[PDB]
Amino acid sequence: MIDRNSKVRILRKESYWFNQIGTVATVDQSGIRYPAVVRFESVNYAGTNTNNFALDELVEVK
Amino acid sequence: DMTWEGEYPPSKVLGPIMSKMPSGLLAIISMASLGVCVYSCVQTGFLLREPGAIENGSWVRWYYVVEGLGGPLAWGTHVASWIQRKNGM
Amino acid sequence: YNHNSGGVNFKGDTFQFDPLGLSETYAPLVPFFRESEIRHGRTAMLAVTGFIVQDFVRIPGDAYSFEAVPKTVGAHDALLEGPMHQLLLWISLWDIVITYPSIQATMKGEREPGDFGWKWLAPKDEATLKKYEMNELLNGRLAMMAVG
Amino acid sequence: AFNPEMAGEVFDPMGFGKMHEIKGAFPNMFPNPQFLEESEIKHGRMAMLAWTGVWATESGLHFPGAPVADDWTTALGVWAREDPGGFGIVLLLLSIAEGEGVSHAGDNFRGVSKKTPGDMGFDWMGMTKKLSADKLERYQTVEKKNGRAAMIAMASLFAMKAIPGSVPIMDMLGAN
Amino acid sequence: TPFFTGNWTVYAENPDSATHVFNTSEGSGTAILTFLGGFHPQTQSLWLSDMAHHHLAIAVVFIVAGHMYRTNF
Amino acid sequence: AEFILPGFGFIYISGWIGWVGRKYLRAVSTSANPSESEIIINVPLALKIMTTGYIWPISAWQELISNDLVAVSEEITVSP
Amino acid sequence: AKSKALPWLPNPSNLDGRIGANGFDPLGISEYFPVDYLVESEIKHGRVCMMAWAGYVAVDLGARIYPLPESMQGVTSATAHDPAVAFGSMGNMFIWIALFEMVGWIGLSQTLQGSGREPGDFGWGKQFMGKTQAEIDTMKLKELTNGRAAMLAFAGVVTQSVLYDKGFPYF
Ligand code: CLA
Ligand code: CLA
Ligand SMILES: CC(=O)O[C@H]1CC(C)(C)C(=C=C/C(C)=C/C=C/C(C)=C/C=C/C=C(C)/C=C/C=C(\C)C(=O)C[C@@]23O[C@]2(C)C[C@@H](O)CC3(C)C)[C@](C)(O)C1
Ligand SMILES: CC(=O)O[C@H]1CC(C)(C)C(=C=C/C(C)=C/C=C\C(C)=C/C=C\C=C(C)\C=C\C=C(/C)C(=O)C[C@@]23O[C@]2(C)C[C@@H](O)CC3(C)C)[C@](C)(O)C1
Repeated sequence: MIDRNSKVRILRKESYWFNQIGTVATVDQSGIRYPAVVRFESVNYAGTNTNNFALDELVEVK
Repeated sequence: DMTWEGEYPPSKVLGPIMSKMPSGLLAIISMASLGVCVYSCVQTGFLLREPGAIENGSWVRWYYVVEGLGGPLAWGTHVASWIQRKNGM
Repeated sequence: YNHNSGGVNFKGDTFQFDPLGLSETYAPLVPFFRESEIRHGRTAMLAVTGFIVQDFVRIPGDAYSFEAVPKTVGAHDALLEGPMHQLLLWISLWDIVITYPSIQATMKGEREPGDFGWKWLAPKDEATLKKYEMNELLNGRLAMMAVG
Repeated sequence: AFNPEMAGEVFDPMGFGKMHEIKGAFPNMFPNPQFLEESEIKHGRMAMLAWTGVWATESGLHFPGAPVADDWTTALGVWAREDPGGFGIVLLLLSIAEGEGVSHAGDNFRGVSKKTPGDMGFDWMGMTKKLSADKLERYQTVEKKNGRAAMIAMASLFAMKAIPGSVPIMDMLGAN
Repeated sequence: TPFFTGNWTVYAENPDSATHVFNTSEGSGTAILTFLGGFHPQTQSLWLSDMAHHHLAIAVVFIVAGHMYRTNF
Repeated sequence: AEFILPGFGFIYISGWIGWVGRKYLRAVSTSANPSESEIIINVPLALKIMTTGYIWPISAWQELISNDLVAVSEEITVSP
Repeated sequence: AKSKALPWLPNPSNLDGRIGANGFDPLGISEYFPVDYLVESEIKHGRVCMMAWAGYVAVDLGARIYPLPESMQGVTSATAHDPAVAFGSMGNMFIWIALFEMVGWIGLSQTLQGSGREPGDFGWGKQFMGKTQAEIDTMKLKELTNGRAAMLAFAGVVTQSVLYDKGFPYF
């Protein structure tokens, strides 16, 4: 399940980290469109290591 | 329409006539056709390999030419027999 | 043995005979086996006879003359052309146009093995008809063995 | 007893029998155990006949009115050109038998076959019904083991001719 | 006549001699369709008779192949 | 001698180098700083790993049949 | 349901309700091939043979027209095709036969595609076919029956004639 410190696999095809594993940092509960904030160990082509995804775009890996 | 799934195609793919033929009949026809083709080849081979007497391309015979076309038909018929067998007919 | 007749020794007592067990190993093909048994038997009967008659008499004609064909066996080679070829043609046509279609029917359960429409000269009583069928089968087996 | 030679453990050091389970790549490119089993049986059965044949011919046996050849490695050509008719008939039958083996059975390479590897429907003597289970299984093992032996023997023959001295015991027997 | 009679071999008889000088009748032949193979000795080029036969054969193949698709018949 | 025998030499040496390299990369991947160990090699470990490549043919096959060499569609792919 | 002609075999069904259906199709061609094609073929073959047989016998019993090309002199019904084809008679009739046959091909295509043209119908001389369907059907059977006989007849005439070089009797 998506929750703090959980590990998930990205399912957004446009993501640099598609089919890769990241750690959910925090999940906002205010109804924002993309609540989960996942952090990755690899920088993207822009140099970022984090992005916000929706719960459906994330599948828990364990 | 002709799209199929599984391990064997439907009989509709065999055309409007063979789709109604029994598997055994097709097999008999296949074997016979292959035989004719092989016979034609062997016989023609002798003509080509006989000393002289084949000048002006006398070795080409209308019957053997037609018979040789059995080979391709043999392939088709044998494949069709399998399809019919699997289809149950 | 339950499905088909036979299984009776020439004497008349029950004698189920299938040492190799072919029927069980190849059951779906038993109908073909029965048809071939009758075919071989009928052919054998005709062959047993005739041989004797070849010796006694001959068709009017030089080729058929005893002098021309002293040995009944030699007829095959001597009359290979002309006769023999004629017989070959008609027998072959029969198998392709009649026997083959008939077998296909029996393989689907529409024809009893051996039937070719000559029951018009057969007895109406089922029991007597059955007896005649048995007579045919037994005689055929004897004839086949007789021929060789 | 299973693999009495290997103390009762399956002998697949290379792991050929698990390559169909490689999930990374080459989908359906490795034979399923069923295909492998059938191949082993066919190879063994053919090897047994072949070995007997070489032995018989070398021992000096010759069928009445048969093609005459001296080299067991070149006799096939002689038969083909000496008795074309016979060769053809046998070839036809062999081909029918080979195709009938899978035509009705199904795909064993992908493990979707229905037949039990090794069954060609040739139990004409009906032993399968005339013998006890244990006897049948024993014979199956004997067939496989004897077949495997013949395969090794055929290899020895090939090696002997190709690599001089590769097999020493047979040389002692005075083969080549 | 040979074409319709079926005696097509006539059209391949008497091929040009190896001493034929191109553009002239010296050493010429009468054949129109042949499968000699190789090159004319003097012009060092493929025989014209062979090319004619080539195109004739290709013609039949294509004409037959053009009767494969359904077209309102 | 012209090609086959010398060819085996190249394959053996090349595989050795590739195998040992992959081994080291995977080994240091789980370290405190996986990127510092690529610019500043840990010589002691590298030497150990390098010596273990003489049997690369055997090791590779074993890894293949153990489903530890080839990955399974859990890798990044393009949008289409 | 067993066939009338071959009582020991099943009846060919697709041929039911057709003129001249005596239940005779041992090899079951009807079960596979389109019936309309088969029917058209039987009729055409019959009509052609009927005329062919007549012509063969007529010429054999003399009949040559006047004036007759010299090349056509001393020719039996057999051994006449080649002399004629050289003169031009065969080619001059082939042209017209071809024309009709091509238009007929179009008709056959439409028949098979479903147009309503009964196999073998070219709308010619239907006036003499009678009015009641019954009489129309009898006429059709008459044609078919004569046609089947003609096919066999022609075969005998040509084969026996060439094999034994004989005239009208046993041509
Ligand atoms: C009925 C059995 C049978 C079979 C299967 C064959 C098969 C063959 N004969 Mg043979 N033959 C036979 C009976 C038979 N013969 C008899 C009774 C005689 C009388 C003596 C001969 C006399 C004879 C002579 C004199 C010669 C042959 C030759 C050949 C080969 C020619 C192949 C060829 O040109 O085809 C090419 C045509 C094709 C369509 C190619 C595709 C078909 C396949 C790929 C070819 C192989 C056929 C296949 C093995 C049939 C078995 C399986 C079948 C169920 C599919 C072929 C292996 C010739 C040869 O090559 O000998 C060296 C040759 O010279 N035969
Ligand atoms: C398997 C059976 C069989 C076979 C193969 C032959 C074969 C032969 N017989 Mg023979 N024959 C047979 C049975 C058979 N016979 C019987 C049962 C009789 C009477 C009891 C005869 C009486 C007979 C005579 C008198 C003569 C021969 C002769 C011959 C030889 C010349 C051709 C011929 O048949 O003559 C013609 C044979 C007959 C007219 C016999 C009648 C045909 C049989 C009895 C009925 C067959 C059933 C029926 C016709 C099925 C037809 C359906 C068909 C479409 C398949 C030939 C070798 C002649 C010869 O030269 O011998 C050396 C000769 O002079 N046969
Ligand atoms: C505009 C218009 O409306 O015009 C009308 C005109 C008209 C005339 C009204 C019309 C028509 C109909 C036509 C044209 C009808 C003609 C039909 C025709 C011409 C029918 C022949 C059959 C031949 C047979 C059966 C042969 C038997 C031969 C047999 C059975 C033999 O055994 C011969 C034999 O040789 C063997 C084989 C062996 C020999 O040893 C022995 C003998 C010799 C005995 C049409 C269609 O309505 C059109
Ligand atoms: C995938 C593919 O391509 O398949 C195609 C292949 C192909 C061939 C295109 C097809 C076709 C069309 C057909 C029907 C092909 C079959 C056969 C073909 C090629 C053509 C037909 C008949 C030839 C005849 C009747 C011979 C006349 C020949 C005659 C009457 C003669 O022999 C005259 C002659 O005798 C004299 C009088 C005296 C002799 O001394 C000299 C000779 C012997 C020469 C198919 C089968 O539909 C599909």
